Amino acid sequence: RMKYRKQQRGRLKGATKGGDYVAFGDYGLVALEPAWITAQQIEAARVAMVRHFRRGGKIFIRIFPDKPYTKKPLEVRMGKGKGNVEGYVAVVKPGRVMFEVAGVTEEQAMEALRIAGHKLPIKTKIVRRDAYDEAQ
Amino acid sequence: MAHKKGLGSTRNGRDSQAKRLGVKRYEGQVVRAGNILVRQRGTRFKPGKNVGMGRDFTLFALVDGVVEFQDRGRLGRYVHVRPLA
Amino acid sequence: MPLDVALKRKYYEEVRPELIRRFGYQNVWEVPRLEKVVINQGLGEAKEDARILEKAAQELALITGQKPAVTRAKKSISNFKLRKGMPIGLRVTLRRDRMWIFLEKLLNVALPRIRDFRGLNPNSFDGRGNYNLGLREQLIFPEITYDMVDALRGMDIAVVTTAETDEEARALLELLGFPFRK
Amino acid sequence: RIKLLLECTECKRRNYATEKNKRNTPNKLELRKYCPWCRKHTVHREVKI
RNA sequence: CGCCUCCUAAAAGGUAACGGAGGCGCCCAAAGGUCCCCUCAGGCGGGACGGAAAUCCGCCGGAGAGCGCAAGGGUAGAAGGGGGCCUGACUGCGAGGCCUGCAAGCCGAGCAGGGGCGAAAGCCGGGCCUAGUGAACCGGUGGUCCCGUGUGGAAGGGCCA
Repeated sequence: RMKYRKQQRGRLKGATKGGDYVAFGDYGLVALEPAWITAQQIEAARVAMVRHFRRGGKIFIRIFPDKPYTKKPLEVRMGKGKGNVEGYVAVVKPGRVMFEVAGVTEEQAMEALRIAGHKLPIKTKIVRRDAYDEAQ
Repeated sequence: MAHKKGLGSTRNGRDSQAKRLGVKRYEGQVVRAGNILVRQRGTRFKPGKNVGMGRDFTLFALVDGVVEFQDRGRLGRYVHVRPLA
Repeated sequence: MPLDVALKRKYYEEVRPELIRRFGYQNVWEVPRLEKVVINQGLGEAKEDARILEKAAQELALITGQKPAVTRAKKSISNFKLRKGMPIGLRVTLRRDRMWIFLEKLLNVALPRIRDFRGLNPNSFDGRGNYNLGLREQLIFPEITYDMVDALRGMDIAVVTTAETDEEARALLELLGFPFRK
Repeated sequence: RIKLLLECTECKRRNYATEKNKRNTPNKLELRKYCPWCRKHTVHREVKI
């Protein structure tokens, strides 16, 4: 994971929709019904992919290790300053533009994702480049 | 020999008294000197005619004027008191 | 003395129109003349306070009118990033004529004078054609003798010119006061 | 007790006015000014410990 | 376990939580007045004792440097940087409003005496502002020169500071 040299301790909780979509290579994994996702799990996929792909030609990225999740205590009784930092991860909720390359050229990439996310943690879908995009 | 919870009171002793200030005197309404209008802990407000800025960035009625809302657009916010009637 | 005064007077007065139209053809403007000259030297931290500060005095003095007191290390150079206000502004911003007998005396009459004092300096000013060159050792006896062993050395002055772009400015003090080699 | 001690002004035997003040920097030096109800304004002086 | 600042108060304002964060219980004799001047850091290019960073020259810049102190607001059309002269950081006071049920705390034109900065159109009843704070009793001191237990005085004592 990576949410290094943060700045604060913790966030809060909500969820509902955002701004992920594009393309960025044509080997895409897009979420759909999630929320936050373990930076770890994340790396999981990272691995899954990386390894499948004859183990070399790079994939890309997508979301980030974003926030700090806290179960606070360890199992006590509740009233801590709610302190304790512990699990860091992504906050993606409306089918998000999760972008992963390599040069698989195929349903091979497919598999890669297949497992990566099948795994990961939600109802989600995948594809390629479908309606470009024009900027300034 | 006795498993019952465990101490844990890290502490966030934080506090800020309630406050006031702001856009506090309604359009046109009868506005007389001594009558305060809009207090600003800044300078969103330029004391235009008959508008007296107190030793505190406090918009106070300098004259018997009809509530003069003078947003001088971009110059900034300008407050004014209109010559009674 | 007032000798070399009349001197610079002429050097420039004539040289000016000279190249002036030789290449210009603008309207004999500051194409490219020189105005006012500030001079700066080896900052107070070079201090001992009373001692070399008073020497900075002597020097700034006989040199062009202004001579140092006792305060040259405040908010101190201290250790690396250790410094506060800046009470060590020791310079002469004298503005015109005095300045010219100076272009004189100084450049044209003291230029080469002490230890291999040659002058083979690349793009002298070049920072817009206005000055650059300060020398790293006094005009030794531009006057005074041993009035301080180390006394002074970190010397550097600057002219406010209009010799706009370089090549031009170059024409300017090049023939006007000597352009030190390649 | 700190370099902050409280004094107050009195004026040429014809009144005394008050106000606190300090200790630090120029310490004692204490003339000042002020105006009593003596006459109409008047020097005053200040000092008074 | 009192106060200031920011979040959550969710858009008026305004509210818990063993909810997040983080400061103050100083002073500044002149950062207190006003008159006159000035005007950032940082980027770049060129330079004595330099020599990542002084000091000076040359350009560039919603001003992000700056304002004792924390935050936030403001804000160099300076509250900010420099010089001159000076005490109002005045007593008497205030109409009329901020908020608040209590008491609080807080904003203030203008009239008077009285000065100080300009020649003056005027500013000055502390500071650039939002924290540096404490009833009531009790008792002290500088008044005052009101009261005195028959009268003169006085122990003592009423209001002021």
